[PDB]
Amino acid sequence: AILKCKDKKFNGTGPCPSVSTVQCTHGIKPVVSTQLLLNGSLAEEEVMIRSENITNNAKNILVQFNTPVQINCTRPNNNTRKSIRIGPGQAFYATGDIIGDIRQAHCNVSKATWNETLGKVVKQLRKHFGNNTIIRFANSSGGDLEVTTHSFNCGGEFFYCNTSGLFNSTWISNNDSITLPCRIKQIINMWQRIGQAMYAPPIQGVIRCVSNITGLILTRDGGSTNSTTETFRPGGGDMRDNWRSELYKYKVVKIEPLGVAPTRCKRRV
Amino acid sequence: SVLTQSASVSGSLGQSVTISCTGPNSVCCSHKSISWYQWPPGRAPTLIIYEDNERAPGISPRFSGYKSYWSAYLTISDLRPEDETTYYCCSYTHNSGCVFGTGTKVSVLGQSKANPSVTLFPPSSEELQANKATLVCLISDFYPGAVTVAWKADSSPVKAGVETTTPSKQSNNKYAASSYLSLTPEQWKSHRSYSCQVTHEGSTVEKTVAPTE
Amino acid sequence: VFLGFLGAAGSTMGAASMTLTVQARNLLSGTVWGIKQLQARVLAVERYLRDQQLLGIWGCSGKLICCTNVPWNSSWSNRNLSEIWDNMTWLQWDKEISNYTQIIYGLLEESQNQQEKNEQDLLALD
Amino acid sequence: VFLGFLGAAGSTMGAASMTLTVQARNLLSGTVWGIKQLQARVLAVERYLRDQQLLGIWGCSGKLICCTNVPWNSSWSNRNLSEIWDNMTWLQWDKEISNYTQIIYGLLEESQNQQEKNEQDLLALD
Amino acid sequence: QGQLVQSGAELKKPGASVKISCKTSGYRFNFYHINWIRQTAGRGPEWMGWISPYSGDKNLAPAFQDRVIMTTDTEVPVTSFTSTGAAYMEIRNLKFDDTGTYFCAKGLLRDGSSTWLPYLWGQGTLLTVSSASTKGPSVFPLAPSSKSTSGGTAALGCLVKDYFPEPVTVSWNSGALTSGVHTFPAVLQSSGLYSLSSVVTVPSSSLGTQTYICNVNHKPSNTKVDKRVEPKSCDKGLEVLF
Amino acid sequence: AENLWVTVYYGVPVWKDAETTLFCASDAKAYETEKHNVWATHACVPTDPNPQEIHLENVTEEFNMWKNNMVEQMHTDIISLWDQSLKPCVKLTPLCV
Ligand SMILES: *[C@@H]1O[C@H](CO)[C@@H](O[C@@H]2O[C@H](CO)[C@@H](O[C@@H]3O[C@H](CO[C@H]4O[C@H](CO)[C@@H](O)[C@H](O[C@H]5O[C@H](CO)[C@@H](O)[C@H](O)[C@@H]5O[C@H]5O[C@H](CO)[C@@H](O)[C@H](O)[C@@H]5O)[C@@H]4O)[C@@H](O)[C@H](O[C@H]4O[C@H](CO)[C@@H](O)[C@H](O)[C@@H]4O[C@H]4O[C@H](CO)[C@@H](O)[C@H](O)[C@@H]4O)[C@@H]3O)[C@H](O)[C@H]2NC(C)=O)[C@H](O)[C@H]1NC(C)=O
Ligand SMILES: *[C@@H]1O[C@H](CO)[C@@H](O[C@@H]2O[C@H](CO)[C@@H](O[C@@H]3O[C@H](CO[C@H]4O[C@H](CO)[C@@H](O)[C@H](O[C@H]5O[C@H](CO)[C@@H](O)[C@H](O)[C@@H]5O)[C@@H]4O)[C@@H](O)[C@H](O[C@H]4O[C@H](CO)[C@@H](O)[C@H](O)[C@@H]4O[C@H]4O[C@H](CO)[C@@H](O)[C@H](O)[C@@H]4O)[C@@H]3O)[C@H](O)[C@H]2NC(C)=O)[C@H](O)[C@H]1NC(C)=O
Ligand SMILES: *[C@@H]1O[C@H](CO)[C@@H](O[C@@H]2O[C@H](CO)[C@@H](O[C@@H]3O[C@H](CO[C@H]4O[C@H](CO[C@H]5O[C@H](CO)[C@@H](O)[C@H](O)[C@@H]5O)[C@@H](O)[C@H](O[C@H]5O[C@H](CO)[C@@H](O)[C@H](O)[C@@H]5O)[C@@H]4O)[C@@H](O)[C@H](O[C@H]4O[C@H](CO)[C@@H](O)[C@H](O)[C@@H]4O)[C@@H]3O)[C@H](O)[C@H]2NC(C)=O)[C@H](O)[C@H]1NC(C)=O
Ligand SMILES: *[C@@H]1O[C@H](CO)[C@@H](O[C@@H]2O[C@H](CO)[C@@H](O[C@@H]3O[C@H](CO[C@H]4O[C@H](CO)[C@@H](O)[C@H](O)[C@@H]4O)[C@@H](O)[C@H](O[C@H]4O[C@H](CO)[C@@H](O)[C@H](O)[C@@H]4O[C@H]4O[C@H](CO)[C@@H](O)[C@H](O)[C@@H]4O)[C@@H]3O)[C@H](O)[C@H]2NC(C)=O)[C@H](O)[C@H]1NC(C)=O
Ligand SMILES: *[C@@H]1O[C@H](CO)[C@@H](O[C@@H]2O[C@H](CO)[C@@H](O[C@@H]3O[C@H](CO[C@H]4O[C@H](CO)[C@@H](O)[C@H](O)[C@@H]4O)[C@@H](O)[C@H](O[C@H]4O[C@H](CO)[C@@H](O)[C@H](O)[C@@H]4O[C@H]4O[C@H](CO)[C@@H](O)[C@H](O)[C@@H]4O)[C@@H]3O)[C@H](O)[C@H]2NC(C)=O)[C@H](O)[C@H]1NC(C)=O
Ligand SMILES: *[C@@H]1O[C@H](CO)[C@@H](O[C@@H]2O[C@H](CO)[C@@H](O[C@@H]3O[C@H](CO[C@H]4O[C@H](CO[C@H]5O[C@H](CO)[C@@H](O)[C@H](O)[C@@H]5O[C@H]5O[C@H](CO)[C@@H](O)[C@H](O)[C@@H]5O)[C@@H](O)[C@H](O)[C@@H]4O)[C@@H](O)[C@H](O)[C@@H]3O)[C@H](O)[C@H]2NC(C)=O)[C@H](O)[C@H]1NC(C)=O
Ligand SMILES: *[C@@H]1O[C@H](CO)[C@@H](O[C@@H]2O[C@H](CO)[C@@H](O[C@@H]3O[C@H](CO[C@H]4O[C@H](CO)[C@@H](O)[C@H](O)[C@@H]4O)[C@@H](O)[C@H](O[C@H]4O[C@H](CO)[C@@H](O)[C@H](O)[C@@H]4O)[C@@H]3O)[C@H](O)[C@H]2NC(C)=O)[C@H](O)[C@H]1NC(C)=O
Ligand SMILES: *[C@@H]1O[C@H](CO)[C@@H](O)[C@H](O)[C@H]1NC(C)=O
Ligand SMILES: *[C@@H]1O[C@H](CO)[C@@H](O)[C@H](O)[C@H]1NC(C)=O
Ligand SMILES: *[C@@H]1O[C@H](CO)[C@@H](O)[C@H](O)[C@H]1NC(C)=O
Ligand SMILES: *[C@@H]1O[C@H](CO)[C@@H](O)[C@H](O)[C@H]1NC(C)=O
Ligand SMILES: *[C@@H]1O[C@H](CO)[C@@H](O)[C@H](O)[C@H]1NC(C)=O
Repeated sequence: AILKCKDKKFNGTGPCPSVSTVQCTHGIKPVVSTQLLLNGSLAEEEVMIRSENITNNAKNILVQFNTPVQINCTRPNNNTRKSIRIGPGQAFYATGDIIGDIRQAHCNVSKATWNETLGKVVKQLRKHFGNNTIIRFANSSGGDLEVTTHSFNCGGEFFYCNTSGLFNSTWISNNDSITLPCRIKQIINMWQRIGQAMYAPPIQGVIRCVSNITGLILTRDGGSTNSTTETFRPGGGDMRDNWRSELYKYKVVKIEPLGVAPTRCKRRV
Repeated sequence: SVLTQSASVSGSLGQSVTISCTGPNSVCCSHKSISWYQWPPGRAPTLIIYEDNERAPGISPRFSGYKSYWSAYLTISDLRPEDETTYYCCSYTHNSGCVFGTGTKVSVLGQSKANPSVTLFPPSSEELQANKATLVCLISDFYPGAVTVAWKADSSPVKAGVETTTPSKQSNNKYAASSYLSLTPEQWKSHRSYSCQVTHEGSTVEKTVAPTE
Repeated sequence: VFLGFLGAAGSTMGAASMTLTVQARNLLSGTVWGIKQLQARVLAVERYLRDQQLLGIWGCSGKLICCTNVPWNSSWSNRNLSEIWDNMTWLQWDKEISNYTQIIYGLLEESQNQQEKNEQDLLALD
Repeated sequence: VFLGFLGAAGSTMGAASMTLTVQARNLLSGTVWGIKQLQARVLAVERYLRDQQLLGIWGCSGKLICCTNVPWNSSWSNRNLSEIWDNMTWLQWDKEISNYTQIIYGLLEESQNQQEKNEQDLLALD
Repeated sequence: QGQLVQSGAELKKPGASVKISCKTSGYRFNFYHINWIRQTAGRGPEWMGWISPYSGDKNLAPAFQDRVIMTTDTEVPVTSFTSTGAAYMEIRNLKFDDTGTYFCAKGLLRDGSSTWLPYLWGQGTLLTVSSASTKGPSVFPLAPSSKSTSGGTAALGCLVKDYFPEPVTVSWNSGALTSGVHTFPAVLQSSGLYSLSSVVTVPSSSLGTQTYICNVNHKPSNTKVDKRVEPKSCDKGLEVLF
Repeated sequence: AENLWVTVYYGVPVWKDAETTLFCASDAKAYETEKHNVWATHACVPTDPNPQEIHLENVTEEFNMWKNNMVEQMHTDIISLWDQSLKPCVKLTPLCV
């Protein structure tokens, strides 16, 4: 059986009062993405902030939104593809002429809703760090392009969107949109590849996708000093976090039906 | 009450004793279940039996019960010393509620007596700084649980300021009662002596003191 | 009434001993993915047969409830009837008797063959 | 006493007919290597079920020892009781009756369905 | 199985109201009923009613139908078979007769003919419905005295001569010494005020090595007192032992 | 009557915590996607037209999502599934130039 925590305020660890058995999980689509996780199922009441060990900075924080914050993304260039005969049977898909202007890949989110939803996480965060506390948001500290930027697929090509504009805030105790630029790669090295890589063919034409942000993988700064100013930064790296984000409702158990117990009864002679 | 218990019953040690729990048909006993409790005065009770004969967890085999068509009873065997206490029963069914009886005290005998441990504490220097003057006659470790506290004043008893109380079962199956009394502060160097008599059946004890301190 | 598979999880062992045919029911019927399917398909019959194996090496191929001739060692539980059938749940109850279930099974194994070796003697003389 | 799985190999068919529940016991539960495991895991349930198949198409789902209504054709063995139960071993005994085991099984097959077709008539009239 | 602690004592003037709480631990709160019974003097013991933490079903006596309301709080779990819940009982009107002890007690079984039967009980809660105002406990010491001058024995303790209402604690040095834990009940003065004492057996030889602190409180009106007994004796028989 | 006897029960509602190989389910529209494009939707079994999840009343269960397997299993399934897809796909060996 698979057992499903139907409690709408569960942090993922401990006794769950509302439980149900079920054969299969829900429709868990494999969105592989860093920073913000997208198109996932969202919380029913509160913006739940889940972690293994919250006190320890080494462990990341899984934020699950309550409201979807729609983020539109695009590659504005009408790219063209030509096919090159390596031969025989082998055929490389080259990137041909760019038809029209040469623009920049990017994503837009509402500054209004981001304000609103970043306010929700703060209301929740202060439940763990004190009522009289400053909680500001900062960009990535430094590392691989795989993790220093919101990575995703969009129309068949891979994106690398600067999240500095989103994580750039400050929060005290008490109408346009956010244009955020992106990069694009074709030879990709996902899932910490080592001996093999993959060339993602040019996708002919103009590309745009629309998606909700379902969560975040945030990271707190361990300098501390008991300061009421502990800031946060977006993280990623390990991709199990993403499936961890959707599979928190589930657990697998082994059924054992052979009960033995005393009742006043002897079998016949 | 409507559910009629017995007043009191008796038995030796390692002996057997019973107790009735009768009532009218409106309460007992046909088409009705009966329980049984050991309820010590001023302390939480303890459930013994239910559904007439079913013994609760942590109940020695000696305890037993039977419901006749007209009356219910409880029988206790292998009488131990701590069984000397007050008991209650209750009429109940699945959907309805409980109806406690009248009350029965158990008086176990065949039990050795005890010499009282008396220790009188006179009023301290701080107590008189009010001004109020009293005494603290205390008595402990005695059987049976019954005494009488008397006093005197110049070849005649005391006709005022008395506050006597009842005994109570202790943690070691013994009984202990207290007694106080107030005297005027001008009756110290003026009045000679004063007795604090506390009579017992086995022997007699008292704590007499003359104010000259 | 009909609760569902495992529905009497938090029900008393008496009430849960009603819905036995429901848990017993949903227990059989219900190239990357292809291999997963296969070692799950065998696992289910292996796990199922291992229980029928036990019921059969006892006398309880009936089955569901089956009485026996091995008496209850009070050391195992020692609780009264009411407080397990009209009180405790099987999830709970399982963890108490868990320490000796395989020792209990052994008592059952010898007892069944002992029945058979005996019953042949009855039909033999009669 | 408890000898072990197959321990009564060189024991008399009487003494070996005691320890039946031990041989019946250790008979189920117990990518190169991965495939070996799988066609061994199915082989064990196939081979096991083929015996339950027989016991079931006879009346002997009990099982262990099960009497029947087909009488012993002396041609098969013709030996006396003592010299097979208190003398011979099953390893030995198997090779004698081996020539007609499948013919014997056929006698059993018809006899069981004959019982059922009959017993319905009893419960029918009564 | 698990303990069942309750609220402390309190006084309420007649024609008023009251609410008695009762916490749960060591057992599944929703799995058993919660009963409430009073040990009032007049009618002896009497069962108010019960309520199911699960279903919310209430069954009160006529004596407490129009007068009382059963209340139950949400269950928060410890493990799969353990929890931490609570229950209450609002008595609307207050009479002279309501003066007495009050108990909460959980049900016997989860199913059966004796489902709600009060098996496990609380330690008790007190109520004194009275027009009289609260009085603090005037505490004083006791001059050490002996029992047997030959046996090698001594004794000392604290005194609480006048207060209202009951009850009162009897701890020692923040609950350290568990030797000679003795206590006497109070006695009522002719005017309507209580009076009690307490004592503990000790050896003579030790005087300065022993620390005397009877950290005792009287909760109905938030009062905390601490006192120490001095070595000035009273009976000559104690000073001979030294 | 005092003497009790063990009687065995088959179909008792009780489970032990486990790990095991699960399997995938997807819907008909995923196969209607055709174009030989989606990964492993084909080998993947279908879903249920009327799915049912039986609520278990009166029971609590100690979850831990940071010590789960079916996310490690999934993570793995995704990496494998993906890597099996690239075997037929052409090698860009000589593009390294
Ligand atoms: C979070 O979730 C959101 C929501 O799902 C995700 O957004 C998705 O993004 C996808 C891209 O990443 C996007 O998929 C592309 O859509 C392109 C647009 O055209 C499609 O959509 C429109 C509507 O938006 C639809 O009208 C089109 O066709 C309809 O009608 C025809 C018949 O005329 C049907 O055949 C078709 O199924 C569809 O039916 C619809 O209408 C009928 C009524 O008429 C309804 O009854 C139906 O129910 C249905 O609603 C298009 O379907 C599209 O151009 C892209 O197509 C390429 O890719 C697909 C891959 O499957 C392939 O099949 C195509 O052939 C094509 O690839 C090949 O052709 C190219 C040239 O033709 C060539 O260059 C390529 O190399 C290939 O060879 C693609 O389908 C998707 O639509 C949206 N979701 C929605 C709901 O719109 C978001 O991505 C998620 N977030 C993240 C991070 O992933
Ligand atoms: C990520 O992307 C998503 C989408 O991918 C974005 O969400 C979209 O946001 C836009 C606005 O920013 C939404 O459009 C809105 O549509 C409203 C409804 O319009 C329909 O109904 C009216 C009748 O009321 C019809 O007349 C319309 O059809 C006409 O217009 C279309 C073109 O739009 C023509 O092709 C047709 O032939 C018709 O001529 C639609 O069917 C609309 O009310 C709204 O604003 C209009 O009204 C205001 C006045 O209140 C005007 O000022 C404004 O200019 C609009 O005027 C249009 O409509 C009037 C009639 O109302 C016409 O007479 C005009 O000529 C004009 O066409 C607005 O247009 C869209 O629905 C929404 N989509 C989704 C899925 O959410 C996200 O914002 C984006 N997010 C980020 C972060 O990037
Ligand atoms: C989850 O766990 C919980 C807790 O462990 C568990 O709840 C227990 O469920 C058992 C049943 O399995 C309950 O035990 C039964 O109680 C029956 C009650 O009988 C009736 O009367 C009740 C009291 O009414 C009095 O007061 C009112 C007003 O004051 C007055 O009108 C009445 O006349 C009477 O004086 C009443 O509360 C109760 O109400 C229930 O049922 C009605 C419908 O009838 C419904 O409307 C209510 O909402 C409520 O559900 C009822 O009317 C009792 O009859 C029953 O006794 C039968 O069985 C025994 C053997 O078991 C037989 O010997 C006997 O002859 C009867 O046939 C049994 O005692 C127990 O009280 C619950 N405990 C708690 C704490 O809730 C859940 O079932 C569990 N659920 C799961 C899925 O596991
Ligand atoms: C993710 O996203 C972040 C944030 O967007 C990004 O950080 C930014 O990186 C860029 C480099 O890629 C930093 O460089 C800036 O570039 C602009 C653009 O240059 C134009 O303008 C200058 C003159 O201003 C021209 O010389 C030039 O040719 C271009 O036309 C510069 O404007 C920035 O310079 C400012 O600071 C200088 C030093 O102080 C000043 O001399 C200059 O005038 C600019 O003005 C600033 O200072 C003024 C006072 O002197 C003040 O009044 C102004 O308001 C302003 O503050 C600068 O060189 C850019 O600084 C980074 N942004 C931040 C916030 O640090 C990350 O790089 C991206 N991720 C990755 C991986 O790249
Ligand atoms: C994250 O998001 C934030 C917005 O939330 C965005 O911040 C923007 O930064 C730019 C700078 O890069 C802001 O532009 C100006 O910044 C200066 C900074 O001055 C400081 O530093 C100088 C030394 O260089 C000090 O001398 C000075 O005291 C400051 O410490 C500001 O001074 C500017 O504001 C002045 O003008 C305003 C309008 O009149 C006044 O209301 C305000 O009070 C400021 O006046 C003060 O300074 C004067 C001297 O400059 C002095 O004479 C006055 O008396 C007074 O003291 C101006 O803000 C830009 O405004 C910021 N955005 C917003 C909305 O404020 C980040 O860029 C973004 N980051 C990323 C990566 O996306
Ligand atoms: C990105 O984000 C977008 C959103 O911006 C996502 O799109 C949205 O996705 C969801 C889920 O797929 C869709 O919701 C569907 O809605 C169907 C509604 O039909 C049913 O409900 C009717 C109303 O029922 C209400 O009233 C009854 C009383 O009779 C209540 O009992 C009931 O609970 C309902 O009340 C609830 O809702 C109201 C608001 O309406 C609240 O105020 C209440 O408090 C309460 O919560 C009913 O009459 C009718 O008969 C139906 O039963 C539903 O069936 C279906 O299952 C699903 O929930 C949105 O439609 C969809 N919206 C848009 C614009 O796309 C998107 O999925 C996400 N991801 C991506 C990739 O884009
Ligand atoms: C979330 O994560 C935080 C840490 O980020 C945890 O908080 C710590 O909790 C522990 C107890 O659980 C606290 O206690 C400390 O334990 C240290 C153990 O290290 C010793 O033992 C290992 C064993 O392998 C050795 O390898 C190692 O070298 C050490 O010898 C102690 O070292 C700590 O200091 C004590 O010992 C030293 C001498 O070694 C003394 O000088 C010190 O004075 C002191 O006595 C200490 O005992 C620890 O302090 C906590 N740290 C923080 C930052 O909070 C949380 O427990 C975790 N949450 C959960 C739910 O697990
Ligand atoms: C959130 O929105 C308000 C709207 O005016 C804006 O003023 C504020 O600065 C935003 N929050 C932060 C932290 O900037
Ligand atoms: C913080 O203060 C708010 C004030 O309304 C309160 O509701 C909340 O419970 C407090 N949280 C913590 C963790 O103190
Ligand atoms: C169990 O209950 C029965 C009910 O009659 C009783 O006779 C028996 O003594 C009880 N057993 C224990 C151990 O309490
Ligand atoms: C079984 O019960 C007997 C007495 O009835 C006892 O002596 C024995 O120790 C019990 N078995 C075990 C394993 O304790
Ligand atoms: C079986 O026995 C009969 C006589 O009892 C004999 O005629 C027959 O030949 C035997 N069967 C075989 C196969 O020999």
